[PDB]
Amino acid sequence: SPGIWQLDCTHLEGKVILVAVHVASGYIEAEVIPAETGQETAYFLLKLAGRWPVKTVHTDNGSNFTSTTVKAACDWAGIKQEIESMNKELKKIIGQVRDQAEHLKTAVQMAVFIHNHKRKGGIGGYSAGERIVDIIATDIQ
Amino acid sequence: SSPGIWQLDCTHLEGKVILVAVHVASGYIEAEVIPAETGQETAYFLLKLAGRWPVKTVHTDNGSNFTSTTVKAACDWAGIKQEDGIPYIESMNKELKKIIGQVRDQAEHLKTAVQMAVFIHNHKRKGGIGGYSAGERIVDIIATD
Amino acid sequence: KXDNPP
Repeated sequence: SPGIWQLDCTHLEGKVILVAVHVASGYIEAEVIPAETGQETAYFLLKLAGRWPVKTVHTDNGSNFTSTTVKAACDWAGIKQEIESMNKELKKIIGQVRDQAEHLKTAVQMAVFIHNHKRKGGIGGYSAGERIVDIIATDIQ
Repeated sequence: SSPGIWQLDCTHLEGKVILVAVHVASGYIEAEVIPAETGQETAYFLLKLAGRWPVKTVHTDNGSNFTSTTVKAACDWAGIKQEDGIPYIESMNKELKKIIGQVRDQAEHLKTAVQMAVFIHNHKRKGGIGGYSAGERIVDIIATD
Repeated sequence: KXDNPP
């Protein structure tokens, strides 16, 4: 489906990173938050859904995903609740450019940038950023 | 209008600052409440935006947040052409505060009302029921294959 | 630099 996402927690330098992966493309978004709360999760999912056509999210099974605020956000947005391949990859990237920034926040969004715009394969390749919009543009037919 | 061009505008409500990025060709928006219009918050906003879309050009209101070296360095890192004072989206602000009015009572905090409003803006059928929503138009314009 | 110069 153009509409299936996986949402994941990652922990480094004491702060929490929330990572959404569009399964069919490998496209990511990430937001750095103080703690893994119901408030932040819901808020994150609302931003996500205002941007992309989110139908189903796959989540670890933490209490942050099961608060009533998350369910009201998911009910309002029409979202249904239910690879580490692009998660170890995010970690790797943060560490290659981490030195380039003071705040963890900023290197996270640099790493999301680099991941989404990196061409995979040779001439003929696509980036994750292109795969997502292509998949969804195709599906809009 | 070209696919890589965005307008950035601030708007103020309840004493908070909303940064808005409008995809010119499509009318697609995204937005965040930030504490104040500083360099750091703007830079951070742009960097998130550019990580998700293929952002070539930004038109700004040339406010002091955009003239800071933090933003300039953000735009150079992302290869974004920054075009201060270049106009084109002011209705976009009146529209967004309108939609924020309609959902405001369903949210405890303004910031949640802003995202709900973004969602509603981006999913609305423009021009009857044979039409396309801003979120549909952007992916259509940006799609390379 | 990248958020606080150099």
